[PDB]
Amino acid sequence: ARRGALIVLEGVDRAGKSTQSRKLVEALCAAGHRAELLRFPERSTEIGKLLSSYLQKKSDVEDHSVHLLFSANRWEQVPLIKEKLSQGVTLVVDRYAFSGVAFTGAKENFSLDWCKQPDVGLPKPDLVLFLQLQLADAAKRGAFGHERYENGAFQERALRCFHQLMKDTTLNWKMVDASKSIEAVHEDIRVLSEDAIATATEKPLGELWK
Amino acid sequence: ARRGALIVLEGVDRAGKSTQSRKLVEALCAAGHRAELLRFPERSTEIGKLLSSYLQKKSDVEDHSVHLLFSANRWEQVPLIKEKLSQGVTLVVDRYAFSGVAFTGAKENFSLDWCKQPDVGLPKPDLVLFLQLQLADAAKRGAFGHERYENGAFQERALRCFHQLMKDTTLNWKMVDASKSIEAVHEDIRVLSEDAIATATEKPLGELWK
Ligand SMILES: Nc1ncnc2c1ncn2[C@@H]1O[C@H](COP(=O)(O)OP(=O)(O)NP(=O)(O)O)[C@@H](O)[C@H]1O
Ligand SMILES: Nc1ncnc2c1ncn2[C@@H]1O[C@H](COP(=O)(O)OP(=O)(O)NP(=O)(O)O)[C@@H](O)[C@H]1O
Ligand SMILES: Cc1cn([C@H]2C[C@H](O)[C@@H](COP(=O)(O)O)O2)c(=O)[nH]c1=O
Ligand SMILES: Cc1cn([C@H]2C[C@H](O)[C@@H](COP(=O)(O)O)O2)c(=O)[nH]c1=O
Ligand SMILES: [Mg+2]
Ligand SMILES: [Mg+2]
Ligand SMILES: [Mg+2]
Repeated sequence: ARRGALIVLEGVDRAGKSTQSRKLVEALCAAGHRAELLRFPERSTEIGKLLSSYLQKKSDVEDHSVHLLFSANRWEQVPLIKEKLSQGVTLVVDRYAFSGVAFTGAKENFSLDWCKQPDVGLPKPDLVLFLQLQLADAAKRGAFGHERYENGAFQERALRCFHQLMKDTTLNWKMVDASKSIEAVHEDIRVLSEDAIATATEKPLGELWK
Repeated sequence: ARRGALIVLEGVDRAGKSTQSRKLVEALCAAGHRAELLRFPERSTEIGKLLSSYLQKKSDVEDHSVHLLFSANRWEQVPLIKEKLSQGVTLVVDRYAFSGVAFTGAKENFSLDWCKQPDVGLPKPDLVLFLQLQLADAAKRGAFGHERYENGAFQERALRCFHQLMKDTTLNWKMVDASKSIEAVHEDIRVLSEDAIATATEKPLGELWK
């Protein structure tokens, strides 16, 4: 019985990850697929609540601890992810382990190797879309929030980390020109996604970074 | 200004870790040292509360997630640990990263390498005491609780993992014959501890597993 695809959307802030993740699930379902949306962090769980308070600057959390909470927040959803994929449901995920590594890896004294480890073994995405946008016109997309990491210097360091992760050819990375209209970007993403659902799925679900 | 020593007590269950950790701090303070007690998990924090509920079987937690919460529970205390040691306070710690690895490593499909990673970089103990006791007479020490992991089969697997970690000569492991009286075991531990406080401290605090 045909498994669903695990599709992740990544990108710096204001690239369009959440808008395109919502539109993608809508379109896939309208075209007869079974598809559902997930996002990380998943702020509804106990761990998710700690992460939400940290990101809102309502609480401070030691940098290594918070990194591990972001990873645990993904692991607590692994039984659900595997169940849905095995049932033939494609999952569209707004941020995943790559944001986990890029954001902590932007802090001083955090190696990419250490940042990756907690997430080693997670379900491996069949397609990782990276929504590219000059940090500049991304900045044309309204302005910064009061949330953690919402500043230019930090975003640039995270962006450097994302390009280090893209050197990883064990992963099906696809660059998306997120500077176009919402509808144009959506169509690029939708076509890539239909190909992965069909093809990428002929092989068993993989394990990330192993 | 002379730093304090980081002393950890490890062992299977009912070996005497908590009794000897309390007696050690008492004795050191009576002999003029500045020493304080710590334990892991530290159940008072938000993460600690999640761990306490899991161990009491009041809640179920995905195995990878709970492993990462145990590690984050140590990291959230690192600023305090470093501050106390730099102030000349010796810290006696009832369980540490070694229990973290041995307990998750006893579960199926968990490699010691993956289990170790989250804790790579923690403050490195200057002395790791391992309280040895036949799992048998340990069993003479009353009986099992209703808490998680409190069964013979699981304890044996954890014990095998502890012996794998002892092959690590980057660490100052000392075996303690925990089958003797509380006072006799205490005296062995106290003498080893005084030596580490004096000597082990001439070098800067190290980083675990790196
Ligand atoms: N292609 C686009 N052109 C112009 N504006 C866009 C485009 N895509 C999204 N936006 C707008 O830009 C803002 C950010 O979009 P959103 O999809 O929330 O980004 P995001 O990548 O999830 N940001 P964040 O979660 O903060 O990193 C919203 O007001 C969107 O309406
Ligand atoms: N040397 C000893 N001889 C006999 N009983 C002992 C000895 N040391 C401790 N005990 C008793 O054995 C029980 C377990 O001691 P305790 O110090 O709490 O062990 P622990 O190693 O912290 N156990 P756990 O935390 O469950 O792995 C207590 O009732 C102690 O009084
Ligand atoms: C998933 C994830 C996100 N992040 C960040 C990126 C964003 O600042 C934030 C999520 O913001 P959002 O929930 O408003 O989209 O958390 C991490 O630092 N680590 C992670 O593992
Ligand atoms: C510190 C630590 C303990 N443990 C276990 C060993 C014990 O079962 C338990 C602590 O029990 P206790 O708080 O009653 O001493 O948690 C882990 O599994 N991982 C860890 O990182
Ligand atoms: Mg978003
Ligand atoms: Mg104890
Ligand atoms: Mg490694």
